[PDB]
Amino acid sequence: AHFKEYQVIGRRLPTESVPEPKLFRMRIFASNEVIAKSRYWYFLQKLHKVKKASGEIVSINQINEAHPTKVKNFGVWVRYDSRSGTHNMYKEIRDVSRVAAVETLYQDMAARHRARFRSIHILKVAEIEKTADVKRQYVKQFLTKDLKFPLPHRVQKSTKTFSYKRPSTFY
Amino acid sequence: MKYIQTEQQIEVPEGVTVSIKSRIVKVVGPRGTLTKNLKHIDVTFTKVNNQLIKVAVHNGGRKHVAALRTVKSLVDNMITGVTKGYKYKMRYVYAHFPINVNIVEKDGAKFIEVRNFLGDKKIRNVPVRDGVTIEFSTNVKDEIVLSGNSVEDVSQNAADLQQICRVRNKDIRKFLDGIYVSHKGFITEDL
Amino acid sequence: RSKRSKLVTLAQTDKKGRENKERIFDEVREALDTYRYVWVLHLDDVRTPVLQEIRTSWAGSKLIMGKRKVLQKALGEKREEEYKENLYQLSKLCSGVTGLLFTDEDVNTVKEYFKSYVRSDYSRPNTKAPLTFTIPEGIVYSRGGQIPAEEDVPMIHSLEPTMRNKFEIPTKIKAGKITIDSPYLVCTEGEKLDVRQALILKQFGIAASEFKVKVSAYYDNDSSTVESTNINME
Amino acid sequence: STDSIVKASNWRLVEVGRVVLIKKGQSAGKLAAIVEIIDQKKVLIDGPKAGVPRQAINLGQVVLTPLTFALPRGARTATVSKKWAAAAVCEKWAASSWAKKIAQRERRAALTDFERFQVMVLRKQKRYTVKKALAKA
Amino acid sequence: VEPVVVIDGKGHLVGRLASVVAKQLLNGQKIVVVRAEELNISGEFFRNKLKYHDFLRKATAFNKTRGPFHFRAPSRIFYKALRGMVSHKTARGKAALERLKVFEGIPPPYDKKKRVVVPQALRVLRLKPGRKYTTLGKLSTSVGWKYEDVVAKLEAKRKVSSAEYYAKKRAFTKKVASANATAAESDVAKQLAALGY
Amino acid sequence: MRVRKRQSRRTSTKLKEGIKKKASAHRKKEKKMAKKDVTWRDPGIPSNFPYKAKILEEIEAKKMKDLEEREL
RNA sequence: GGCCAGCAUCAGUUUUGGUGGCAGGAUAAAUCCAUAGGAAUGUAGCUUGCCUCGGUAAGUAUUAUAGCCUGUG
RNA sequence: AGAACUGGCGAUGCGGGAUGAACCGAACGUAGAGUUAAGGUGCCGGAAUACACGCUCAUCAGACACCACAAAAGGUGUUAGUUCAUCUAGACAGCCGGACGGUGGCCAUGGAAGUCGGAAUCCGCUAAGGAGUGUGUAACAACUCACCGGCCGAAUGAACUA
RNA sequence: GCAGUCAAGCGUUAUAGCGACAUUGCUUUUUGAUUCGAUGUCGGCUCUUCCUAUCAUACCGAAGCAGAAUUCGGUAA
RNA sequence: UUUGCUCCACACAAUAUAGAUGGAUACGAAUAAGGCGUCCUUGUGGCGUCGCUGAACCAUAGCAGGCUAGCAACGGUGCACUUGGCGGAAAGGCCUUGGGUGCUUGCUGGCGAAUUGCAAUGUCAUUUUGCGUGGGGAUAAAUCAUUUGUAUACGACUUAGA
Ligand SMILES: [Mg+2]
Ligand SMILES: [Mg+2]
Ligand SMILES: [Mg+2]
Ligand SMILES: [Mg+2]
Ligand SMILES: [Mg+2]
Repeated sequence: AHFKEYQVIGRRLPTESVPEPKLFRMRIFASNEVIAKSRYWYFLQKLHKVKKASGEIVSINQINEAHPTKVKNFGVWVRYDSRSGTHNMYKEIRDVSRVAAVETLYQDMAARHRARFRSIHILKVAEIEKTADVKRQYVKQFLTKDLKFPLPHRVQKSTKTFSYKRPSTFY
Repeated sequence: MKYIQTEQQIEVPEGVTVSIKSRIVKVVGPRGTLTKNLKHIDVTFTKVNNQLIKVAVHNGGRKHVAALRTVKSLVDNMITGVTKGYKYKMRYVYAHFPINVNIVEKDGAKFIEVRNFLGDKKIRNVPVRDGVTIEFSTNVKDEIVLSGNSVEDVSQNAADLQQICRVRNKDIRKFLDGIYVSHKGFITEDL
Repeated sequence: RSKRSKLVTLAQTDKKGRENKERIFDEVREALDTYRYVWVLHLDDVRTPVLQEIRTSWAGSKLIMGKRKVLQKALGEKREEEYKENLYQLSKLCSGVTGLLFTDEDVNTVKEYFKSYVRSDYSRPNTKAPLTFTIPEGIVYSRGGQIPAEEDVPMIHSLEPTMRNKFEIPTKIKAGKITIDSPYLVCTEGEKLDVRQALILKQFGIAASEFKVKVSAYYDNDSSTVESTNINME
Repeated sequence: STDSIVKASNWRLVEVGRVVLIKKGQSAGKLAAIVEIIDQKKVLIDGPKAGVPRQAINLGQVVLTPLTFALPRGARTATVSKKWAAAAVCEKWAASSWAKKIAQRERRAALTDFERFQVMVLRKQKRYTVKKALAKA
Repeated sequence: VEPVVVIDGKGHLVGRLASVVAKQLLNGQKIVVVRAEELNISGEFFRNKLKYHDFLRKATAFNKTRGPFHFRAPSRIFYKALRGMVSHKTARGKAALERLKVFEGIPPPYDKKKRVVVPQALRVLRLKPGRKYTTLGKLSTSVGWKYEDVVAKLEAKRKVSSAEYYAKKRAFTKKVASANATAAESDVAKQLAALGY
Repeated sequence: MRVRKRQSRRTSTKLKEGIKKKASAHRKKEKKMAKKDVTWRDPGIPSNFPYKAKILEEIEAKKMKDLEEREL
């Protein structure tokens, strides 16, 4: 869906002679908290030897974009599954929010790499502070000073079946 | 990748005027006028000054920008044609049967007539395309000269003349007769 | 897809890297310490036997060639980057194919040698024609009339496509011999030559031009000054 | 008359300071200004005078106008409001036939039955005068 | 909104125009399609010619006069596309089909009637620029239609007459607008502008 | 211009059911061979990621800290 | 009073709108305001080269005759 | 192919998969109203020629079963990635110039000079230059390219993955 | 076909195991010398049409293709 | 075949069924371009303006639209004649001249409307192979039977006969 970002902090259940276990935090992109908790337990089992029956969710909190109306360039480092192994990928996405960039990335993976949400792992989403560190041409072409471009061949939607004039594509 | 904008530049010399409206290019120079229809390609022409004309493609792909470079080359060829002209020199050689090349008028249509090619009784007729002139060279043996402002017309007429004398059912390592383009250049030879 | 495919060769000599440039750099900087006068020489279109004869004549000195940017970096490009004082002027005086002559010989001896040294050279393109050349009518020979045809050898038939296409000389093959129906003018005296005319002169082997080693300036270690010499710089 | 002529084909340009009219959504029919370009299909727009929130929008949800005013790239809402006020975008928009056509359409939609009757009466009077002036010459 | 709708088929895509026309006929609208030779099919001419030749391959083996009938005219190509989208073997489908007429060119009385277009079927509004398309007159001539030149000559004569009519109409429109502009400063005009007219 | 016969793309019920049975048999055989056969069984930081130096410094610092944290 | 209807007030089931009061979260994040730093896709100014009467290319110059980013409040 | 368990079907209609023994949904009194499942919403045909981000152009694309054809093969189609390298002491293309000396290295041959062959394949001078990458000669010549340099001025090349 | 050899890959940190393209041995050895068990369906006549996987006719490409003739191949029913 | 056939005006009588209920309201071409207005040296010309839908335009008030009185203007429109021109793609329509006769809501007045009872399509639009009034116009063929053989199984075909 339209993604949200959460922090999920969990731990192993306290036991006698092992009190106050360590707390582990993840940043999870998910449509809702049920999906976020499921993804947290998946990643926690994949990294540590912690199971859902053996642990508990201490906290889950939605993280909002700090400046949602500022245009940003994001470098997205992702890892996807293959039969030979796990392969890295680095994409650059220009958008105004981390969740918007992540949704764009998931749509691009579904279009191009034929990939799915369960197979795609988001390793890092990092804002590029200086434009000199941007190294994808499809992002760099929009960083030009005094950027102007037209929109030729405008197609106007019609509300009626028949039109009494020949249409124009001027803009 | 969808490049935002891709452009090429076209340089116009002093005596050449260019008029472009809805991708119909007219180029007028000292040697005459040429006209080209480019409505099969979606490009935009802009005039910067009397010496520079830009042609651009917006939000285009690889095939579109290849077409852009092709368009620039075509307009450059038209300019070169109206300012210098094109001149293709062909030579015709034979082993035993002298090839006879004449200019005839068939209801005022200017054909090139080729006789005795390898002793054939057939008369080969190549029409002269409009805008090109055919001259038989002075003090050069068996040389034809095709001149015109249209390199396309001149080169196609030369190719038709070369192909009308194909050697059939003979070893071409041995039978060397034919009409061959010997030189390509410009009509102007001032320097 | 749809890209040009690189042609593949199987030869012995491989490309040189940055290590060769570093070696040349270090050699130039060490010769700067070792020798007294550094002379900048213009040696464009020099033939290797001529250059090696110059090296043999200058036994005891060091002649170093290489990329001009490498040489200027070794000498120091700017005033804060110069290897020695007042060397940036010598470094910026390097232009074209530049050689460095490190020596301890006399300024008079260097000037006298580079004024009195000259060799016969091919007429390069964009130069002046030293003579008027005309290929005579009939059978074309190897020298093209520069020697009597009774002593000369006929031109090989394999060169006729080159003469007809690349040289644009109207030629025919008759009984395995190259022939021209009319005498052909190749060059006129005191005229600028192009690539085609220079190639025709080289193919016929005519070498009437002169090769002279140009000298731009020199630098002295102890004085730390650069003096323009202007030898063969007309 | 020995100079080249090439047809301009003047397009409206997606650029900072380009004024757009939002044609669908919460802010339908309102003017906004382009503050920053995101990509070929999305821009950042801000409409503080008309009440449009600063938002990222697809270029297919807006229509470009021939209006443009000088604006720094990435300008915040206060700067956009100040530059919009200084350039007087609203008056120049309202003076155009596009906005007049929109206003006429809204007025005709707002007319009552009695006002439609009055429109018919006035149209017949104007028709009488216009036909009389047309026949005399 | 009109008893008969006349559609200028020039520059329309055959499948989408056929779909909209079939739905209109089944809903009960009377439709006349003119200039069927100027219709468009997406895809290159050799592709569409190959498709028509496969259709030409289709025929009943033991008697060719019983088989599928291959009509070469552009209006009949469009009619085949329409009949494929109408359930033509039922009485309702036959009645819908009889609310339609298709013509090459514009014969009388339609040459003096208003002609409309269908935006969702228009080539310049639907196809991406650079995509190749076929013209129905050329396709029909390649597959055996023999009245391409006659339609062209009659259409040229119609265009001459229509241009003369439009010149007169434009002169009258200019005169009417001139007379209407000098009444725009009166009180009736001000009241009409206040009411939106 | 003689157009040939085009291959039909209408689905055959018998062919589809046979393909289903063939696929199930293939899956069972692949699973059996994977269980039976004998065969011995991290890409790191992408080079285009801009903060490679920062990631490397962080992982080195964490390694050096955990070197003494678990010891004492 | 037999046949077919219309409206009003209700009940049961359901469908489709308008609008009000609350409560949570980083007691939303933002916008906005103030304050302290910073930089370029460098604003004003200054210098130079030489250009259509000052409109450019390259150096400088961190808010000035535009603005932006970050931290805190 | 043989065992063990569990489903479905025969005795069973209904919605969908165009059509159907084993597929998807759902099991059945007679009706009304509402909502849905599976499957769909260009027209046949009830339902958006909806919205959105990408990809693809097929001289019989595809709208499929995910098995086979299938060698994860071929392609100067196109898109996105991964890893290596080269680069303002100048990247890739292009043009021009250099491409040397012992030496026509030894044997062999009527002839064989880097280039019909068999074995050495070294040294010097170099910025670089093979006891030669090919064309060519009866042998030479000549051209080339391996390598180097001048002009040009900013990104490029290779191998893999999807 | 059987038995090997090589290794572009695949696999691995135990230099195991799979493995395309190539390649060897046997069948088959040097002077162009000198019929062996179809256990159950087959041929004709007349006459039509289809496929192309083309023998001829058409047009092409290559080849020590001089000419003549022929070989290999392309489009083509 | 007890005056058959056929067009023009006038009264009656019925009649309008894939679905009337203000009007199908006429440039062509392009769309990486056009429309309109205007000026000039008339063009691939300069300048201005338009689009972002027909949400338009034209029509549209009056017992389903009655009966009358005036003001202004010489316009608008219906009907029947009539002058001239154009249209052959299936023209069957388009434009126009003049007189006549109506209406005019462009503006201001005077009367009428009811009871269809609180809705019920509440009936309103061209063509009339039917009748009765009337003025002019024109008075045929085909088939069977007979016959030919350029034809033929039979039909059919092809000939001839007041
Ligand atoms: Mg109720
Ligand atoms: Mg429907
Ligand atoms: Mg097969
Ligand atoms: Mg074949
Ligand atoms: Mg009244």
